[PDB]
Amino acid sequence: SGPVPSRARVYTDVNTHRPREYWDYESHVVEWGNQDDYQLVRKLGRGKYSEVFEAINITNNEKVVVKILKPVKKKKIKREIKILENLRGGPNIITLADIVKDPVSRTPALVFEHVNNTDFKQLYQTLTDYDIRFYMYEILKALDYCHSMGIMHRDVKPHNVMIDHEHRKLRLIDWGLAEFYHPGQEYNVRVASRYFKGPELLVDYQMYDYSLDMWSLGCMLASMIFRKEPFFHGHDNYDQLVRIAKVLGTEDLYDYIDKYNIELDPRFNDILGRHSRKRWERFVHSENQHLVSPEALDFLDKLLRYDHQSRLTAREAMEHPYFYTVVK
Amino acid sequence: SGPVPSRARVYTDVNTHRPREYWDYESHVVEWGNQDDYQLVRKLGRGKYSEVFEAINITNNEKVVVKILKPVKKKKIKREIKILENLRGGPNIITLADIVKDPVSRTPALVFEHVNNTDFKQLYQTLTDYDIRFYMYEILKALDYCHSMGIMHRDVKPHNVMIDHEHRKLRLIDWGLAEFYHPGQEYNVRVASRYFKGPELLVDYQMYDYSLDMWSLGCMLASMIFRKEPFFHGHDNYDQLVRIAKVLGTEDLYDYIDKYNIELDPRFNDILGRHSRKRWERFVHSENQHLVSPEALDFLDKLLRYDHQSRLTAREAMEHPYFYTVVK
Ligand SMILES: CC(C)n1c2c(c3c1-c1c(Br)c(Br)c(Br)c(Br)c1C3=O)C(=O)CCC2
Ligand SMILES: CC(C)n1c2c(c3c1-c1c(Br)c(Br)c(Br)c(Br)c1C3=O)C(=O)CCC2
Repeated sequence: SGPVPSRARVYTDVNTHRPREYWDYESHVVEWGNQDDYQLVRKLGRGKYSEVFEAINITNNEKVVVKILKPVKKKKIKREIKILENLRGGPNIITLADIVKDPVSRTPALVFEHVNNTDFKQLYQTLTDYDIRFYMYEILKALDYCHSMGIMHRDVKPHNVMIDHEHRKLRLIDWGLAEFYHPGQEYNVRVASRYFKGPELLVDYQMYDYSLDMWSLGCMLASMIFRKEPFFHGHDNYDQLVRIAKVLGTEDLYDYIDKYNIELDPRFNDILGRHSRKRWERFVHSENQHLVSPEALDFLDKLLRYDHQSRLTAREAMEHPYFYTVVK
Repeated sequence: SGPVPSRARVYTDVNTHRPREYWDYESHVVEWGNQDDYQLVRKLGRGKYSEVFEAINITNNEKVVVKILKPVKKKKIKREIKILENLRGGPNIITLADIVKDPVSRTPALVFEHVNNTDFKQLYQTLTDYDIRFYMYEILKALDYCHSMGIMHRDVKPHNVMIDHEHRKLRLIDWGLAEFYHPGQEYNVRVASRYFKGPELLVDYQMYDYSLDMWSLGCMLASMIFRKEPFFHGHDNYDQLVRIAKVLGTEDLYDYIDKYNIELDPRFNDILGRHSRKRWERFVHSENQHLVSPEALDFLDKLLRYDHQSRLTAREAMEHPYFYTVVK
């Protein structure tokens, strides 16, 4: 019969009511800046798609971050540029300041506002209960904004959340995997990092939506309150779904694949098995108990659902009791 | 009430005093040459509307430039051909030598005189004050001629000015966006590159005229005397008008839209803000001061006005003190 279709329960048609130019990024024309305006100071890191440098805008002596792209389809570059320009000025969205043409790689280089990030492997160990609530709220601001603008990030994870902790400042970065949501569109399921892939990606259900990001957020939250980073630590995609099922239980998983008539890859047969849904109390211990509370567990439970349609929206999440004190 | 109409203050009726055939390009019949007269030597570049090749005319062994056109309405090809033929032989106008059509693919190719251009990214950094005055004067010759022939270029920018610096030769090229001026005609505002769009284009005032080109010229001049390319560096069309208003001030802008009863797009409301008119001295520094003079600033100020009717004409511009030494 084929899989049952699905639609986002919020922001479903926002791109259809936009002018064509907003989401038809293949027709976007890039206006290049002057690359001699920037001198590279030092390398900050390397990724699958890019190399990242701290640089100086010599016209005004301002610090910037330059992401020199590795070779990829021009269509994906246009997509990332168009999404960054659509989202510019939104709450906690990284600001694209310029686009130049690297003299060495002859590839594009994206210039971004600078952020003085504290590395998460050292930050998350020091975060208090209130810090986790605060930064979760900031991330939710960014996510609700981009979802309301018809865009899903599809790569939410700690490495893509820059935090200047001294100033309580947060930026959601790396939009190279983001896409425009259109109702009925089938998307590539090979997105996001393995530890943060939603079950819809792991069972190969292509008609997903904004709710994918929410699953990733839950994973992050799980790793923060239980002090286990990453929380679902699978060795591959199959073992990733297995690790998830050992916590969430197999009954809801099979109900999920039955509801959407999903054809389960045969390889799962001999590895999913039968697993009960566990209570979160089994992950609590003396070193993490100060971060775990009834409110946090209720919120986490409402994020980590197999059925993408049953997960909280970003706005619903922002209205949860877990955040009352942050809301002031 | 609607917008207040406008007319060019010079060359207003030149096309109406012409035979219909001069400006009625929709009825133009193309005189085709033989495509086998030309052999392509090498590719020189790629554009939005065309690909550009160096080629050899084998009947007379002469070097030429071939612009193979991408798919476009036949009426626009007729327009470009008719304008090129009307302007052929004019001062510093590129010469159209032939028009051919691949007998198999049926795609059209325009053949042009060859010019040994030095790319502006390397030329403009080496230009002296006198060089800038000289080449501005040459561009003004071309512009006054085409305006006097009832034609506005609508795409003036460095990429469309070919300069053979060894021979002090200059050609204004790429007339694919040019149009005939008719009093009372409303034109498409989606013309020119972002950084060179006049305010009339950005506020959607359709009854513009030759003076549009003058705004573009001012932009070029600014970037050359201040060594700042582009001068108005907007992120999009809206932010482009914002960049302009941060230099020329918002008060003259609102006086402009009041004079012509222009309906401002509501989105400008939250981005234009309040800005004072800046003095040009803020763009002068140790690396460009040898190119900036009182005469240059006076001329520039008289080019970059919101009100298109208050900008210098090409001839008035040619009579400015900035050019006395060039006039000899
Ligand atoms: C972890 C760090 C080295 N980093 C990486 C990336 C990016 C960064 C980074 C930092 Br730090 C800052 Br601050 C800003 Br602002 C911006 Br934008 C970025 C960015 O895009 C990748 O895209 C992949 C490789 C890792
Ligand atoms: C920058 C260069 C490669 N170039 C481009 C174009 C054109 C040229 C060019 C050159 Br050089 C010369 Br010499 C002559 Br003569 C003429 Br006519 C042209 C011309 O029309 C485009 O139209 C768009 C793509 C870039």
